[PDB]
Amino acid sequence: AKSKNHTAHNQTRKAHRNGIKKPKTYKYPSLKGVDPKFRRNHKHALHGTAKALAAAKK
Amino acid sequence: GIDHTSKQHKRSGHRTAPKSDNVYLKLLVKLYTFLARRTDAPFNKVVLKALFLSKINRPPVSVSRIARALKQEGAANKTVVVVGTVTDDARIFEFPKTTVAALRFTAGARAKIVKAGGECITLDQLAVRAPKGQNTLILRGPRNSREAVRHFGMGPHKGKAPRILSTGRKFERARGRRRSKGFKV
Amino acid sequence: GKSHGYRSRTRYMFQRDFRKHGAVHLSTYLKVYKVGDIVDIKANGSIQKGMPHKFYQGKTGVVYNVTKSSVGVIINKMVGNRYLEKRLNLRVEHIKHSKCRQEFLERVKANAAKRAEAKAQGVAVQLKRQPAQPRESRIVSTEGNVPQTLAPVPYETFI
Amino acid sequence: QANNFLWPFKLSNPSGGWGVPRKFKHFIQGGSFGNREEFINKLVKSMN
Amino acid sequence: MAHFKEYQVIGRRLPTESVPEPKLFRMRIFASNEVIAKSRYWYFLQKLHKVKKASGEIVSINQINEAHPTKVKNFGVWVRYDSRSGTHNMYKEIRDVSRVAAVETLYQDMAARHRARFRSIHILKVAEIEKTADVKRQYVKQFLTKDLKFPLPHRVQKSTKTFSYKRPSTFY
RNA sequence: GAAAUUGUUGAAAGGGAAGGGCAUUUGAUCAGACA
RNA sequence: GGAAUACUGCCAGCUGGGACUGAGGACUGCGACGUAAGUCAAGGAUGCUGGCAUAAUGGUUAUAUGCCGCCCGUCUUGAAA
RNA sequence: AAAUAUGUAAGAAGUCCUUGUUACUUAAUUGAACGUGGACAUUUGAAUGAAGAGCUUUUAGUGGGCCAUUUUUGGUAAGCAGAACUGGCGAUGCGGGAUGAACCGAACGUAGAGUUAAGGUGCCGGAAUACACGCUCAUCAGACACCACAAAAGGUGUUAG
RNA sequence: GCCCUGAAAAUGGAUGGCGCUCAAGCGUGUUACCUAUACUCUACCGUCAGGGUUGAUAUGAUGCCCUGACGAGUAGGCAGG
RNA sequence: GAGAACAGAAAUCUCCAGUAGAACAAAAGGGUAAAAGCCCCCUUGAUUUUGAUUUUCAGUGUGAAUACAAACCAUGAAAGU
RNA sequence: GGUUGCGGCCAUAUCUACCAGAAAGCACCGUUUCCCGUCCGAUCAACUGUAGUUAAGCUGGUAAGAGCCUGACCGAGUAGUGUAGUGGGUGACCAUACGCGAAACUCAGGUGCUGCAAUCU
Ligand SMILES: [Mg+2]
Ligand SMILES: [Mg+2]
Ligand SMILES: [Mg+2]
Ligand SMILES: [Mg+2]
Ligand SMILES: [Mg+2]
Ligand SMILES: [Mg+2]
Ligand SMILES: [Mg+2]
Ligand SMILES: [Mg+2]
Ligand SMILES: [Mg+2]
Ligand SMILES: [Mg+2]
Ligand SMILES: [Mg+2]
Ligand SMILES: [Mg+2]
Ligand SMILES: [Mg+2]
Ligand SMILES: [Mg+2]
Ligand SMILES: [Mg+2]
Ligand SMILES: [Mg+2]
Ligand SMILES: [Mg+2]
Ligand SMILES: [Mg+2]
Ligand SMILES: [Mg+2]
Ligand SMILES: [Mg+2]
Ligand SMILES: [Mg+2]
Ligand SMILES: [Mg+2]
Ligand SMILES: [Mg+2]
Ligand SMILES: [Mg+2]
Ligand SMILES: [Mg+2]
Ligand SMILES: [Mg+2]
Ligand SMILES: [Mg+2]
Ligand SMILES: [Mg+2]
Ligand SMILES: [Mg+2]
Ligand SMILES: [Mg+2]
Ligand SMILES: [Mg+2]
Ligand SMILES: [Mg+2]
Ligand SMILES: [Mg+2]
Ligand SMILES: [Mg+2]
Ligand SMILES: [Mg+2]
Ligand SMILES: [Mg+2]
Ligand SMILES: [Mg+2]
Ligand SMILES: [Mg+2]
Ligand SMILES: [Mg+2]
Ligand SMILES: [Mg+2]
Ligand SMILES: [Mg+2]
Ligand SMILES: [Mg+2]
Ligand SMILES: [Mg+2]
Ligand SMILES: [Mg+2]
Ligand SMILES: [Mg+2]
Ligand SMILES: [Mg+2]
Ligand SMILES: [Mg+2]
Ligand SMILES: [Mg+2]
Ligand SMILES: [Mg+2]
Ligand SMILES: [Mg+2]
Ligand SMILES: [Mg+2]
Ligand SMILES: [Mg+2]
Ligand SMILES: [Mg+2]
Ligand SMILES: [Mg+2]
Ligand SMILES: [Mg+2]
Ligand SMILES: [Mg+2]
Ligand SMILES: [Mg+2]
Ligand SMILES: [Mg+2]
Ligand SMILES: [Mg+2]
Ligand SMILES: [Mg+2]
Ligand SMILES: [Mg+2]
Ligand SMILES: [Mg+2]
Ligand SMILES: [Mg+2]
Ligand SMILES: [Mg+2]
Ligand SMILES: [Mg+2]
Ligand SMILES: [Mg+2]
Repeated sequence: AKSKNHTAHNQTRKAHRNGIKKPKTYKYPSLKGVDPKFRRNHKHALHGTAKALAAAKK
Repeated sequence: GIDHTSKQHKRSGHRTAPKSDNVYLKLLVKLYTFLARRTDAPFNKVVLKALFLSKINRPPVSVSRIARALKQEGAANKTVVVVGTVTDDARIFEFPKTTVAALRFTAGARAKIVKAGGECITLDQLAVRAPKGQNTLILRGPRNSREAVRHFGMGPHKGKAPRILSTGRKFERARGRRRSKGFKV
Repeated sequence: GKSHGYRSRTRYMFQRDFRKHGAVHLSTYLKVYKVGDIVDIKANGSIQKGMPHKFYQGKTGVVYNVTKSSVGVIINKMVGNRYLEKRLNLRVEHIKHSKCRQEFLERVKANAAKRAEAKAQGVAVQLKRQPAQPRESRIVSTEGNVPQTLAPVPYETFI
Repeated sequence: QANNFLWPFKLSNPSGGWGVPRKFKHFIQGGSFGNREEFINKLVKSMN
Repeated sequence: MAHFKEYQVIGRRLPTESVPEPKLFRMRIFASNEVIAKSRYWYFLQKLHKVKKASGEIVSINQINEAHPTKVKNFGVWVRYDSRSGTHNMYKEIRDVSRVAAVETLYQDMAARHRARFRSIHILKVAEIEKTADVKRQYVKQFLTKDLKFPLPHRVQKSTKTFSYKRPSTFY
């Protein structure tokens, strides 16, 4: 016996009960897949300034 | 009819007494819902809720986690409140004085505290001394240090530990756990 | 049976704009991007390497990375009943800085002005935007302009 | 603030009736819906 | 569409910097209320000029009252109408006591004879046929002959109770 | 010593099923409350 | 020239008939009228009068009458089928 | 080259000044990133709403669908077969369409009073054998959406053009 | 435009039936009137929510009191009985 | 298109016009002119390491692809690729 | 203002026909020892700046020119379209209500703007 093949019927009804959640945003997102040359330096950079803001409270 | 825009007859979803069945727990609650209704002090309001908390949402605060909190700047004289049990911790070698107010103290903790000449207070003695919770430092334990939550969110590329009984090589470490056996995770 | 390859359905999407084929003009390359820049995306069919997938055509995203010949763009794509984060490695020929903010930025710079200009005078500001208000009363004159009276016209056929 | 403070008014159905034998055409077409301008007071009064 | 009033409506293309004081057009409009009247105005106006309500302004609306509401008058009426199969100009003559009565029965007649509903009709012109013998349709001329008199034969009085004890009579 | 199902007695109703719902008339039957 | 009137709208103008309801149970509020003492229709009915004191009202029941009512269970897109 | 649909943006995670960190980067303490110090509050930066918002765990049933308007493919067509968006039926009674899954109106705690919807008001049957202007006479008249069919072609019947 | 011809099927039969002809028909207009589990106001039930109340010397602190909104339901979940 | 012995519709030579009307293995659609097409020159980056990303998606796998990092090379005066 | 070298936007810069261009600059132009490339010093390489020319390039101007760019209640509130009705019609289809709104057409206006450095009667 054949039967229905496909439909989107009722699918956005379902998506909207719990509702298409807005994308959610963060201050300080991740560096995931950011350039490694950049990221390597960035590291030693932050090390330094930290150290220079430990000097601040000697 | 009404085009409703919100699910009707919804329960707020907050415990509103404890599920616990303990007289004494109920009395402490009797105490604090009175204080919470008549003292506009936020502390009483927080404590009232913490008493409803199930065992899991009450992880044990340790005596060493206690000792640390007191090394907070300007905090060493505060009386730490813990709505739950307080456990001992051999790993700290030196313990402060202070005054811990809590639900339960393990044998070892109450000793360690008292050995350095502190005080172990029950929450109701805490009330009589600090009805507005003056000078209190509330601590909570690690909720997500539970073994169970390890397995929450299990799926591909989530890194979360199988629900597994026996463990060792040849318990779920092959196809889909390494590049050389089909694929990986 | 069906076919659903990578650039399927894109006949006119990636197609090139009438009388505008050829080299891409050099300013497309002198332009400069930093992290956080908002960019709009549109594929240049003439540049086959580093090309956005059609779904991201017409889409706007934020820069998250800068490489030699490229920028990484994050887009939120909503799949299911939820958005997920997508990172796009695009070559500079498929990206342009967005104007979607120029009215904001222009407005802040100016809102800062009208404020200082007000504050150090004697307050009274009002610097939120407001929708089209309905218009006010008005007296239209007849002098030079008496009303002309039209009526409707009969049926005709010209053909 | 003033208007949000006001809880949505709850009118009864019009006393005189609606005018019209069918509500769901525009006022202008002999119906009831749409902007009917100053004729809104006749109605609302009959429902208030 | 109901019981008509006649309105002068006046509108005009929203002003602009380079064209303050645009030109002002009037229509006389038979409608049952001013709301329908302003609609009709915009309806024909977008049929004549480049405007629509969005970009234009009604300037003045005024009901015009019949000049001599108890003067019998011979009205020549001009109409454009749509039938099922085509559209059609047409001239009728109506005798009544005001342009407003006259347009009531035209719409009545158009509906009754040609099955034309209000949407499908366009008044071209209504004007008072001054000199008799420029009256053209007979069914009117008939009522201008001198010393006119007619009986109203076969009289039917409406009974007010269900039963009657007589057997009626249509003398008159 | 239940029920299906039966005999008798008593009461009722019945123009091609019966049973049911809202309501009241009519018959039968009955609790409470008055002080 | 000077009125009227219709039409539409307003009045925190007055006023008649009719229906349903009377939740609440000391006081506490916002008021109104009064020179005042008081008074009131102002955070929900009281006053006065009669009849019965029982199958009268009411319940139950059978019947009659008006309108209405297909056989439940099930599988099914869909069952009184 | 539309309409309808569609991405982003409308601030405190914001804008401006001062000038630290590095192994990246520059001819260059140049830049890039991350910072320390300082300037400005709710007309702090459109509307409307917000019985608040966010987050976590676990588990049932389900995984034959069907219909209506619109868009729409195959077919002469189908109460046929297959998609698009929404609204429905399925899972749902109530009023209307005599009747009827899906149309119209309207979604249901037990009730009183009122008012209405869609649909009606000769009698069946609650409600004008109301008012008003025309039209129609059928020896198979006609009579209300979905809906329970009719066409080309003709009439010196009659109406108005 | 209305009407007439074009217009043929099987049990007797359907504008819902009767019947209707200046209609009880067709087109259009104006009033009034009828009546849904819908709308408005009110009582009672239940659900959800927000308040208030441990002060003894009497009776439920899971209580008592105030206020507001809401109530369709297969499969299915949970709850109080 | 116009020109040159044999030479013809079609052999080889030249000039003019030439937006691609061609070619780019292959289906079709994109793309391309001092090239992505045609001729020549030098080559092995069709290599080594292990991650991120886009499509299909459960945001699994697989295929295919993208932009980087760390190598070693090719080519080019070079920027580069 | 011209011109050059490097440009940006890439036809208001393109196309066809014709005329005009001072000064400088570009240019055409001479040569073949040298590096270099060709069947061919035409291209490409080098050397002279000397021996010659505005003819071409280049620049500009003309044209009821082709094209291209702009504008407009020109056409048109037209086609098409979101939304409504127990609207019309046997149907095909079509009106109406609240909105959004083209393209062709037609007429007019235009025909490169401009950055950095050097140079020039
Ligand atoms: Mg099968
Ligand atoms: Mg099937
Ligand atoms: Mg299936
Ligand atoms: Mg552990
Ligand atoms: Mg793998
Ligand atoms: Mg295909
Ligand atoms: Mg080109
Ligand atoms: Mg490639
Ligand atoms: Mg009234
Ligand atoms: Mg009434
Ligand atoms: Mg009345
Ligand atoms: Mg009706
Ligand atoms: Mg009222
Ligand atoms: Mg007049
Ligand atoms: Mg026995
Ligand atoms: Mg009996
Ligand atoms: Mg009964
Ligand atoms: Mg009472
Ligand atoms: Mg009472
Ligand atoms: Mg007695
Ligand atoms: Mg008794
Ligand atoms: Mg008695
Ligand atoms: Mg009975
Ligand atoms: Mg029945
Ligand atoms: Mg079965
Ligand atoms: Mg079946
Ligand atoms: Mg949008
Ligand atoms: Mg609000
Ligand atoms: Mg709230
Ligand atoms: Mg589940
Ligand atoms: Mg499941
Ligand atoms: Mg399953
Ligand atoms: Mg199944
Ligand atoms: Mg529907
Ligand atoms: Mg089912
Ligand atoms: Mg239903
Ligand atoms: Mg019914
Ligand atoms: Mg029917
Ligand atoms: Mg009958
Ligand atoms: Mg009746
Ligand atoms: Mg009447
Ligand atoms: Mg129809
Ligand atoms: Mg015919
Ligand atoms: Mg005829
Ligand atoms: Mg029939
Ligand atoms: Mg009938
Ligand atoms: Mg009629
Ligand atoms: Mg009710
Ligand atoms: Mg109510
Ligand atoms: Mg329920
Ligand atoms: Mg529900
Ligand atoms: Mg190809
Ligand atoms: Mg080149
Ligand atoms: Mg290979
Ligand atoms: Mg697998
Ligand atoms: Mg010279
Ligand atoms: Mg040589
Ligand atoms: Mg030479
Ligand atoms: Mg050379
Ligand atoms: Mg010359
Ligand atoms: Mg040159
Ligand atoms: Mg030209
Ligand atoms: Mg449309
Ligand atoms: Mg509808
Ligand atoms: Mg329709
Ligand atoms: Mg049309």
